[PDB]
Amino acid sequence: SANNPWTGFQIFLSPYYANEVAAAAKQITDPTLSSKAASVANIPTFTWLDSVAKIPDLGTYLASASALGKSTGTKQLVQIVIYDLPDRDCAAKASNGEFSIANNGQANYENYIDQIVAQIQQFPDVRVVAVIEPDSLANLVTNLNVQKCANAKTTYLACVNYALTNLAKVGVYMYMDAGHAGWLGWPANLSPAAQLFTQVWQNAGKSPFIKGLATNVANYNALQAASPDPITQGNPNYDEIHYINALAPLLQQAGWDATFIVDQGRSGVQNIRQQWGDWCNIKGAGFGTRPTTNTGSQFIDSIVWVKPGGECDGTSNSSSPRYDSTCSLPDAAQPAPEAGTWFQAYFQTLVSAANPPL
Repeated sequence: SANNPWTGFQIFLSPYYANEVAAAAKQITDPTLSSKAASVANIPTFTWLDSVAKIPDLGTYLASASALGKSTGTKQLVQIVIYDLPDRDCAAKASNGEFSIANNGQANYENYIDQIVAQIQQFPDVRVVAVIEPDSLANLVTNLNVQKCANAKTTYLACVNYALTNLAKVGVYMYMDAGHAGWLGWPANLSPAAQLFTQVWQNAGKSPFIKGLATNVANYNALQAASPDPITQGNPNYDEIHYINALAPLLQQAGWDATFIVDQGRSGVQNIRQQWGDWCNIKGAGFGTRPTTNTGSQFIDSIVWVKPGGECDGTSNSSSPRYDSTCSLPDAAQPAPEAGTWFQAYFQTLVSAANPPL
């Protein structure tokens, strides 16, 4: 499109990921690998607002970005993930996240959005790009047979609408999560997905700040695979570029010339999964293509690192109340700590297996 949110801006580097990376690199013993690891702190990632507890951090990042821009003559851009729906991750094993539909979850979520908007409003010289709710709307395409998803459908739609509508009022550029090629990219899922995303865009007033969709968030697919990963058999859309090429014209016909961003933060190593749906701490993953607006596609505004590699996807300990058995599969790195916490051995392998090399 004419207006790529990233062009002309310098991305604010997460100091939280930077602190995780610095502490991680000091523990890596090979000096050459340690220095490569430390350099990861210079690679832009998204900050996950996975709880109200993360909102004060957001405020600090906005103010720091504003000052850094003034100190360097640049316009700064802060990258966030909105990730706190009630009954979050409805098709996953075990609940997670602080809000529940049964306990005023939607109202609590809208207060979470209000707190985020109240921060962003204070820093108009900082641009914000937000990924809207990974692992949400995609469930409403394929997973309505999951009763928790069926029962969450109206709440997910209302909450995503509230986020889009209110973040647009403060000029946030937004990409709704849209799964990945092995979820919504199956040819038969493309039209149902387009119909849902278009309805969501319409309900939020077709705001021009709703730029499009984010794909492969927290996943491992190739953007452009050299050959199809065996997990993809039956799906001609075996990588993200095939998925996006197939989906984008359906949105265009609805009057939404949508653009896309694609997570590649853990995509450096292909052909590492036994089944396409295996998502938790996949063993042998490597850091992938660094974020860039040189995307190779008319539809793609940026390759991005949304999920910060090294932060765990979930525990392998079956005694944890947060335990998801996906995190114990033969292709999941084990033992693994609780979701979001640092997984040092996994990070070291992400560095060692980075492609392109660090």
